[PDB]
Amino acid sequence: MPNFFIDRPIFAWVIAIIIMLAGGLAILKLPVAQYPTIAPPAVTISASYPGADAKTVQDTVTQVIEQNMNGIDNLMYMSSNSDSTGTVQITLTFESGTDADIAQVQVQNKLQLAMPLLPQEVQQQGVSVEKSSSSFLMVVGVINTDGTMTQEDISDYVAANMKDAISRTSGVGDVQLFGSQYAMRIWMNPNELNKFQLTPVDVITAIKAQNAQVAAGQLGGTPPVKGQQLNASIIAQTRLTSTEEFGKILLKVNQDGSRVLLRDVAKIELGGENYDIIAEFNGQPASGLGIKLATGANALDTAAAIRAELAKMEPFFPSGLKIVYPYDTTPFVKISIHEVVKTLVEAIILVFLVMYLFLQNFRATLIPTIAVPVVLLGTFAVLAAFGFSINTLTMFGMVLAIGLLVDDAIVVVENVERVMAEEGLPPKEATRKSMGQIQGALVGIAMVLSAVFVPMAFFGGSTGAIYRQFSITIVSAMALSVLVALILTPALCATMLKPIFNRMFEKSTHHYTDSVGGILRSTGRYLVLYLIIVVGMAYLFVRLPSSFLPDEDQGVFMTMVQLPAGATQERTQKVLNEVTHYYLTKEKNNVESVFAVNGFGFAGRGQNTGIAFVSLKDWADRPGEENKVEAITMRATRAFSQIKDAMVFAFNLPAIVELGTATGFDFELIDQAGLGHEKLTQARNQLLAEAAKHPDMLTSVRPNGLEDTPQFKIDIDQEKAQALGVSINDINTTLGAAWGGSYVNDFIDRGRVKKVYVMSEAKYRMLPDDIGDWYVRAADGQMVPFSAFSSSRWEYGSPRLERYNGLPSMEILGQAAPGKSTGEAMELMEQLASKLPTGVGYDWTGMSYQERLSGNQAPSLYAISLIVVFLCLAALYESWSIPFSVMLVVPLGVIGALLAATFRGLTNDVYFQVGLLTTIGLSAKNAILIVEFAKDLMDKEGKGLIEATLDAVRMRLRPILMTSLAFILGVMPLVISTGAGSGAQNAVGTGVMGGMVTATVLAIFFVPVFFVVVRRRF
Amino acid sequence: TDADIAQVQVQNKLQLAMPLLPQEVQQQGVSVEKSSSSFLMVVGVINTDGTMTQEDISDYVAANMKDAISRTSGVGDVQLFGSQYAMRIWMNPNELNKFQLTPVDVITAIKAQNAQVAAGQLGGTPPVKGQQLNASIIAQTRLT
Amino acid sequence: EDTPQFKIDIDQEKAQALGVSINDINTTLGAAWGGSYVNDFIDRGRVK
Amino acid sequence: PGADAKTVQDTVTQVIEQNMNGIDNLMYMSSNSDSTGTVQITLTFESGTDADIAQVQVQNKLQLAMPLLPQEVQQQGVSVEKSSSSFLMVVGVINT
Amino acid sequence: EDTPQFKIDIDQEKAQALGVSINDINTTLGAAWGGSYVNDFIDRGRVK
Amino acid sequence: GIKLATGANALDTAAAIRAELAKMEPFFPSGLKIVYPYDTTPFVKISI
Amino acid sequence: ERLSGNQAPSLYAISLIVVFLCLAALYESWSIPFSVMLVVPLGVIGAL
Repeated sequence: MPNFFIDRPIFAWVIAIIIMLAGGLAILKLPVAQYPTIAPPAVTISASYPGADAKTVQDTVTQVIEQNMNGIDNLMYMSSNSDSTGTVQITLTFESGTDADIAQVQVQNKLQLAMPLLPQEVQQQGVSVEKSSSSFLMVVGVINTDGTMTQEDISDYVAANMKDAISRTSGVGDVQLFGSQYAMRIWMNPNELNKFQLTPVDVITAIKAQNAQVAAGQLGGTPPVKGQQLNASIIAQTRLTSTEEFGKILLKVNQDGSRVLLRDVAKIELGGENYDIIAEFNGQPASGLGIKLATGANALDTAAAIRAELAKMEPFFPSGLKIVYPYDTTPFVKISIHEVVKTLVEAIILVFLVMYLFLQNFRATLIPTIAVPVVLLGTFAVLAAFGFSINTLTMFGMVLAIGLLVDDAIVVVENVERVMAEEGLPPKEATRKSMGQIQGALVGIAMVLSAVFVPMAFFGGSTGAIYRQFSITIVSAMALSVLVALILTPALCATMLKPIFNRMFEKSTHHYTDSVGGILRSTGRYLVLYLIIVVGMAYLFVRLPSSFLPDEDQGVFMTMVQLPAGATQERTQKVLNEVTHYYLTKEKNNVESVFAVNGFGFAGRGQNTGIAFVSLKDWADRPGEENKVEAITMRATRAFSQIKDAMVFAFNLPAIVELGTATGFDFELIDQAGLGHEKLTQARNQLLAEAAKHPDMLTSVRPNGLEDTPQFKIDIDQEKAQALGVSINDINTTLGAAWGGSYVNDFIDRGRVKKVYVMSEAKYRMLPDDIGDWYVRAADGQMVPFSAFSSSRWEYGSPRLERYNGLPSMEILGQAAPGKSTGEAMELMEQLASKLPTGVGYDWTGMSYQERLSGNQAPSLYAISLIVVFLCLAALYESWSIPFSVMLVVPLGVIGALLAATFRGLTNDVYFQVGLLTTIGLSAKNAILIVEFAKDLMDKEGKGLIEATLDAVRMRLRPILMTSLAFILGVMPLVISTGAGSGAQNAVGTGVMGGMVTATVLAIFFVPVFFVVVRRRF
Repeated sequence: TDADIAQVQVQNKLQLAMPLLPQEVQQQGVSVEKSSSSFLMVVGVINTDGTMTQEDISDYVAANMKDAISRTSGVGDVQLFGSQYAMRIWMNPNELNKFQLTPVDVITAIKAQNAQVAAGQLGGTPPVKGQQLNASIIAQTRLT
Repeated sequence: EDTPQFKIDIDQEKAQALGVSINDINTTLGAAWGGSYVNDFIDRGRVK
Repeated sequence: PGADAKTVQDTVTQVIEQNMNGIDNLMYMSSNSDSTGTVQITLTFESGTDADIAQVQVQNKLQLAMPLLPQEVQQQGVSVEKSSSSFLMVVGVINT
Repeated sequence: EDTPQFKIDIDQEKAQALGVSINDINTTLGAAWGGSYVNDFIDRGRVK
Repeated sequence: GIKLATGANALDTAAAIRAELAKMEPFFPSGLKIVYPYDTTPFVKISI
Repeated sequence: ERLSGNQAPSLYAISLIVVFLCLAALYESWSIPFSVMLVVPLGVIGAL
């Protein structure tokens, strides 16, 4: 096939221009993102029943919805949480590859069918079904420095003048609000209700039948009467649109024309729909707007457009209102991708330099300089064929594949040069002879590398996509590389190559051949040495930490504050304020801003939690290892242990926000007999105590829930209520409206529909004794206090009740101890769970579910890959024994990478594994080429298995050294990288360099030995 | 025809007529499912001992077995050969007439005294300045 | 095939004269003879 | 029903229109609300877009706006469906 | 183009003083002018 | 009585159902047992 | 109509490039598909 192109170079140039144009077109139509879709599709039903506890929402909302979630296709599992704030979160996780839209629509259809069974308040609030995806493209905070506007005003302004236009920006899949827009709070005063002989139910009824919209009709409407000449629609009632307009609502007139209005017994104002969460930014009040990227969209773009829109909005803002960005990841991904492109360009330049250093012919060095970029461009086209994007994983896979691209070009060009330098042939004949020499070797190498890399794309689970990205971006690169070795390089070597330090290299080569001959004189020692190397490689591989992905200092981190049970919103403050003060006083030069959010947390949503999104300055302003995120979080968590009130921990965001800590499991106890909640807590405590007796394997085994807290139970005497003439419904409505609020109806503020909330004033619903201030009107206009027909006490109840697959459950988290694989800890956990009281089951969720379901498919995939590689090698050569001489070079390339990983303290993560595979592939390529040359010399020339091998290794030494020096020097910046995004590139570079050094320093002394010892064995 | 799209379209059309149905029909539950006509399989549950009658076995199957099997991928429909437990109030017309009561009164009393009531929280947001307590309030619970 | 059934005519005017209203008549005739799902309850932690 | 164009534009049109933001392959979107109370928020997509997938995308995006809509439309029901813009044929029926 | 419209406004205090509730006035106006849809019936076996 | 969804495979659905039954079996109250009076997929398996 | 008017020149350019490249590949020269690219205006002015 290359011989078809040597005499036909214009065709090769044309079909290379096609590849270049396709790559250029695809670069612009490839999306851009920090990461692909890793987590399996999940749909999160969210419901809100205001004022309820965990038990009420579980019994009336969670169970009803869960019992109607049947008939949905490809459902891995579901887990529901019911909080004491009245919120229900049911997350259904589906199979990987399941269409997210279809799953969401099926879930929402089942929810719509189950809606009539839900309480009226839940239906009024609404139940939202939405897909869960990447955390946030960008968090657009809005602050008011002047302090004139409170947080509610800022949130209302954001909801009015920002969400509508930001959503119109291209690439913005959805937007979220960090606050509650305006909503009219009628603040009931029990003293005036008792005075004016009123009750909250009367207020609710008056507001309902004082603000509604009514259909009216038309003048001259059809059917018309004969002679009609006008037709105008009539208007009857409009919703109130002013505070004093609600103030004038008539509640009662008494008997002497009292004319008591709404404002007499209550305060009418504009406030927030929800007061649970208050957000601040460096102390001053603030708001936010969470932004999510669309499914297909640029990350560098569609984030700069948002900044442009905010800049456009800036002049049209109230005085003192400005925009800040406490969280953004566009600069980080931009810098990482720029570093990757710079690394590729540097690799091309150093290949040019080394190839001129070895081959003094300048015109020969331009052949890869043209060939190498083209393949890269083609790779992008292949991505456009498979619908991939410009991910971090894809660019790092291309970085790893550049080493195979460069040596694939160098080998053929060096062979052409060596042919015309040794035989003095014209460039065309020399190129033809060289392409004849390595005609089938390139195809065999391509098949071997495909068999090595394709099976890694078939791993199942969340980790399957991560491996698939690299597998595709490397297999496509190799498939295009073999073509560009058979197409552009021969034509360039023919039409762009003239006909017709060295001394030290010649002296070393002659000395090298003597060393190889001396080694071949006695091959016994070099086989036991190889066995020792293999044993050491196995020992290092078995004893090595494992990880998912290297956590990187993305420029931000988080601080979590967890006040004890029963803490208030103001107790989280002056503790969340101390964190801000510490960050903006003791770390002024490293921390640019902090975004404190109160009452949000991570385990629950109560008032005793909070989180601060600490955003550091630019990496240019953070010199040294002490100003990095890792070295700052430890100092923060050391300085936060002095707080003896809350429990404050500072940590860094994971590389992937979805799944992390691959060494940890996600065990979950299930109650499969209706034992209850106390018995399930006892079983969980027993399991925790039993697991605390095995510190050698299980470490930090903790529950993922909230322990029981005191609650105020009011029991109403039905007989007393009947005797006193007060209805149970009236009492319940009064209590719920006073102490929990009641979303009554809607109104129109400024052309937007806001809610109208009715709730007691703050000072009258604080202490239990305040219940004595509330009276219920009996049938005969008589007020009875709550102290007459009811009693109250304190009892322990759960603040957050969770269920798994429709059964009560308790989530237990933990990690395997160092030196112990996670699968070795899951078996111990499920052995401990087998001695629990009867009726208590167990199950694995999340990452543990993926690990248990996938099983040990990696050894099977490796076995089938090895079988296919052996078959391809036995095809390329003819004898069944020759392929062993190639398959015995893998440990030589693995041992160096293992040494580098151990010395640098790295971890056996995805990047290290892919780099190990790359080194294995390149070493196998070198062995394939050497043994092919040796076999060809033995066959076509009839040499005696010793001079043939020596000649083959002598003529193969130069390309191997050239490619090793070009590729080691091309990844040195990755190894010595210490800037932004220098944990992923360091991890992917150190292992590759370590493997590649020892895959060529000593493999050149072993492949001839392997070939010789195999040949004189069968 | 694609089954998923057909089900989505027919359910979208059904949602229009859903509000027009009687409240009893809506609260019983209208179900739209894509499934075959013949039974793929039948899983019977029996008791070797005589300690549980037909109702007991049917209730156990409905409560602890039907829910999870109905969610198994590829299962389009599950028909229970029985019915789970429900609080059956067998009225007595003679006794109802003796005390001058009607079934409407019984229904009203059951609705009033078997409700799960949400009663807010102690120290709920927005709190008054200087608050040290925040606990939920338990008004009423469903009978068990 | 066609089957016998019990057609019971409620007289609206006679019901109004007697003082009863035809909402409790229908509610009684339905709840007594055909059952009436009232609300839910919690049996062994499950909604029934 | 009952509300004029101005009233129904802010309570229905202005509530549903902005939610239709992250929908794949959408060229444009035009809504109209008249004094009868009816509204029609059409969504013209890019040519070649799979129609029945865009329909479910619009449906699941609309269901995020139902809580914000007034109760009176809920009993009427919002109908989302693929629509043309011209009559294929008209079948008149007369009485000779 | 823009059309003239008829606006009817009700005095809530006056209506309550005179003994008529808003819940009656609204539905009376709607039924009289808008045309109220009460319920269904059977015409030749079809629900109308 | 379990009926498979349209377009689903019978054999893998039956296998999943049997796996779910095996998972449920340890928590059965003493006395209960599971029988299969209308299993049809064994015929398909035997024919293949 | 506006979209088609906007995208017509790019269509012409890409068609010309494809024809030029395929002719160069087939006829193994760059001057051969350059004496053909000059007769295109002669055939286009006729259509115009």
